[PDB]
Amino acid sequence: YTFIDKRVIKRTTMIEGDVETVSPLKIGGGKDNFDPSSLAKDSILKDVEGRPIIPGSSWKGIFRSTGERILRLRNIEVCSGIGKDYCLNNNRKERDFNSALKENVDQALEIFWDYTCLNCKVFGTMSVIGAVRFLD
RNA sequence: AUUGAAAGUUUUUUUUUUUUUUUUUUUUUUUUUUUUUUUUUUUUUUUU
Repeated sequence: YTFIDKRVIKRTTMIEGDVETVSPLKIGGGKDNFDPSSLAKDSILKDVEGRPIIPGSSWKGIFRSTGERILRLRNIEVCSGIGKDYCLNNNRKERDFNSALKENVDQALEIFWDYTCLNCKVFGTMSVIGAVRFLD
C-alpha cells in the first residue's frame, strides 16, 4: 500500500534519456504569437534563447494515451483521466473519498486502492498527485 | 382687667487644606494556493 501513500518515499526511480527525432517534430507553440525570430507564422514552442523545448505536459499526455491504449489492449479497465470522467467519478465513490479525507486516513487509502484505475493512480487524478513526474 | 408690665437667645465664624486609580501584560502558536488536461485534427508545392 506504499504505492498510494505519499508520506514515505521508500524508493526512487529516475530515467535520464536522449530523444532523437527520426521524423520531423513540431510541438505547437500556441499558434497565437511569434515573439522570437522564428521561420513560419505557426511558430513552435521555444525558449527565450530560441531553444525549442518539449513541454513536460506533452510527455505526460503522450504517456497517458499510450498507457490507455495498452491497457485497453490488455482488456484492463482504465479511467480516462480527463474532464469529468475518472473512475472515481465513474464508480460514484468521490463523495465517500472526500468524507474519508477528513475521516480516518486508512479508509481513504482503502477506497483509493480498491475503487481506482491504474493510469489515474499513477499519473494522478483529481485532488491526488501522481507518482511519476515528467520534466521538459 | 392675672401681685404685673416689656423685652427675638440674638448677634459674629465658608467643613477648609494635603493626594495623578497608578506600575507591570507583543491578539500569537500552527497550515506549501495544489490537483487531474498532449496547443490537437482537417490540406498532394502545385496547371494551358
